[PDB]
Amino acid sequence: HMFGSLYSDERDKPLLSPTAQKKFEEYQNKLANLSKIIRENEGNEVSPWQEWENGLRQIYKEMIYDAFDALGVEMPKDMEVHFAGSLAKAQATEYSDLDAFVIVKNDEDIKKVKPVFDALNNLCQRIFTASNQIYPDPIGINPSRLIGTPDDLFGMLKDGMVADVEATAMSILTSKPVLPRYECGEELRDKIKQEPSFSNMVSAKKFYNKAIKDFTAPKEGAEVVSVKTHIMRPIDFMLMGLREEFNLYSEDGAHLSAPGTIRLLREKNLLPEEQIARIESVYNQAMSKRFELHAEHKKEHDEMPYSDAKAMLDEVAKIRELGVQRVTRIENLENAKKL
Amino acid sequence: SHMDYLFKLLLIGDSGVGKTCVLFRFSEDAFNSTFISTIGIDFKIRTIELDGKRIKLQIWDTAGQERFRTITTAYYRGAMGIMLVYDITNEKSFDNIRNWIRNIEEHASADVEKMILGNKCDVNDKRQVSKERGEKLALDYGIKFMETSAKANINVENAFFTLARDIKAKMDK
Ligand SMILES: Nc1nc2c(ncn2[C@@H]2O[C@H](COP(=O)(O)OP(=O)(O)NP(=O)(O)O)[C@@H](O)[C@H]2O)c(=O)[nH]1
Ligand SMILES: OC[C@H]1O[C@H](O)[C@H](O)[C@@H](O)[C@@H]1O
Ligand SMILES: OC[C@H]1O[C@H](O)[C@H](O)[C@@H](O)[C@@H]1O
Ligand SMILES: OC[C@H]1O[C@H](O)[C@H](O)[C@@H](O)[C@@H]1O
Ligand SMILES: [Mg+2]
Repeated sequence: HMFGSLYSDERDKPLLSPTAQKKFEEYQNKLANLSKIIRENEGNEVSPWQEWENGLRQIYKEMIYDAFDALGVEMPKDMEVHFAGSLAKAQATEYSDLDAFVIVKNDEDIKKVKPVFDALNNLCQRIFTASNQIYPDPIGINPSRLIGTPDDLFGMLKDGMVADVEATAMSILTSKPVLPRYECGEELRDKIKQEPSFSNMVSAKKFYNKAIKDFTAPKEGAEVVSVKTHIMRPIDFMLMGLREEFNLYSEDGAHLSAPGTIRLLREKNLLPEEQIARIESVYNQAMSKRFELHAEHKKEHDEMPYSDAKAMLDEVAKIRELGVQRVTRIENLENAKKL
Repeated sequence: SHMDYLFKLLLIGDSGVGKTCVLFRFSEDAFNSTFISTIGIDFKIRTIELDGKRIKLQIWDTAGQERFRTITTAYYRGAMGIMLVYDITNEKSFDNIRNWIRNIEEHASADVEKMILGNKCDVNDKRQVSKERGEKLALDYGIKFMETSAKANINVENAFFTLARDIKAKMDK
C-alpha cells in the first residue's frame, strides 16, 4: 500500500510519508526532552509529576493547534478541552494514559471538530505504539468518544449511553480545562451534581467510604502491594471527600492536585496540621515511588514489596481511621442533637 | 469566596522573559528553574483584598512565541490590566517593549492599565539592561516600572497588587 499522513491510522498505514515522519519525530523528541528536563533538574521545588503535567499539557495543546491547521479546520472559540484522570490532578507519570474530552457550545460544532479529534487519536495511538506513552483509551476518556454540549454529555450519563456511568461521572467532575475556557465544564458538573439519581454517588460520604471500604488495606502476610490500589487511590478519594465537604474549587483546576487541596486546607485551617502533613507526606512518598517505578519499567508498574510500602501503608491506615470519624461527624451533623 | 470585582489581567513579552514564572511565583509562591514554553494561552486564578474588597484576578499567561500572536492579540481587548515583561539579561527583549506598547495602543481598550516588569533582576552578573534605562523608557510612556525576580521573589506580589490598585482606583471614580 501507500505512505500514511501524520493523522493516518497506523493499522492501515504502518509507514509515515517523509514529511509526516519528521513531524512525528518532533513530537517524540518533545516527550523525550521533557523526561530529560525532569531528570537533569532533580531536587527542583516543582515535583517530577507536576513538571510532567505542565510539559505534556503544552505538548498536547501544540498537537491540537497543529491538527486544526493540518486538516484546514478553524478552532471554535466556544470549544473546551478538559484533561481527566491523573493528568487533571497533575499526578500522572510518564507512562500514564492521556484522558481528555471536548465540550462544545453547539451540536453542529461536533461535525466540524470530531474529525480533528479522530486525527489526534490516530497520532496519539501511533506515539503509544512507539514509546508506550499517552495511550488514548478507546473504551475510556478520549476526545473522539466524549465530545458534545453539556446537555449531550449529561444525557450519556443520565441514560445508558456509556458503560460505567459512575467512572465517567468521576472523570468529568475531576476534570481540568486545557484552554482558558471552563464555563461549559462548570455547567456539565452542575447538571451531574443536580441529578437526583446521582445524589449520593457524588457526596463527600461516598468518596470517604471508597477510601475506607472499597480501596481497603492489603491482606495480612502480603509480600506484594500496589502503590496505586493500596496507597494512591485511598488518598485520591480522601482528598475528593475533603474538597466536596469544604466546597474547594478553582476555575483553573488548581484544587484537583493533592498540593492544591492541601494549600486550601491550610489557608482556611479546615483540618488540623498533623492530619494535613500525614496526607502530604504519604502523597509525596507514594508519587516519588510510582513515578520511579513507571520510568524504570517504561510502563504502568505499580507492584512493590510490602516491606518497601510498610511506612506508607501504616500512615494510610491512620488516614482511614480519620476518614471513618469524618463520615460519623457528617452523619451526626445532619442529625443535630441538642441539649 | 465572596467577589466584589473580577479583574482580567494579561502577561505579554518575548518568549523566555519569565511571564509563566512571574505568575507561578504569584499563584503558588514557588519558582520553576526549567523552560517549558507556553502554547497559546494559559490562565491562573487568585483572589486578593484591596480596601476590604475581594478582587478575583483572572490572569491570562500568553505565549511569547511569534506563532501564537494572532490568538494573543485577541485577548488585548478584554484585559483590564497588562504586564509588559522583558528580561534584564536580554537587551533584545527590552528593545521590543516599544513594539509591545504600540500593539497595546492598537488592539487594547483605550483606558487599560499598563505596567513594565524588568524580570530576572536576581541575575546581576549577566545584566544587559541598566535599571535606569528601564525607568527612563517607562517614564517616557507614563507607565509604572518595577524590576522583578520570580526566582528571588522580588516585587512579584507588589507588581500584581500595584496593577490591581491602579485598576480599582480607575473604576472606583
Ligand atoms: N534567574 C531567573 N530565571 C528566571 C526568572 N523568571 C524566569 N526565569 C527562567 O527563565 C526561563 C523562562 O521562563 P518562563 O516563565 O518559561 O518564560 P516565558 O516568558 O513564560 N516564556 P514563553 O513566552 O515561551 O512561555 C526559565 O528557565 C525560568 O526558570 C527569574 O526571575 N530569575
Ligand atoms: O488519578 C485518577 C483518580 O481520579 C478519580 O479520583 C477517580 O475516581 C480515580 O480513577 C482516581 O483516584
Ligand atoms: O465543590 C467543589 C467540588 O465540586 C466538584 O465536585 C468538582 O468536580 C470538584 O473538583 C470540586 O472539589
Ligand atoms: O527592587 C530592588 C531591586 O533592585 C535591583 O533590581 C536589584 O538587581 C535587585 O536585586 C533588587 O532587589
Ligand atoms: Mg510561558
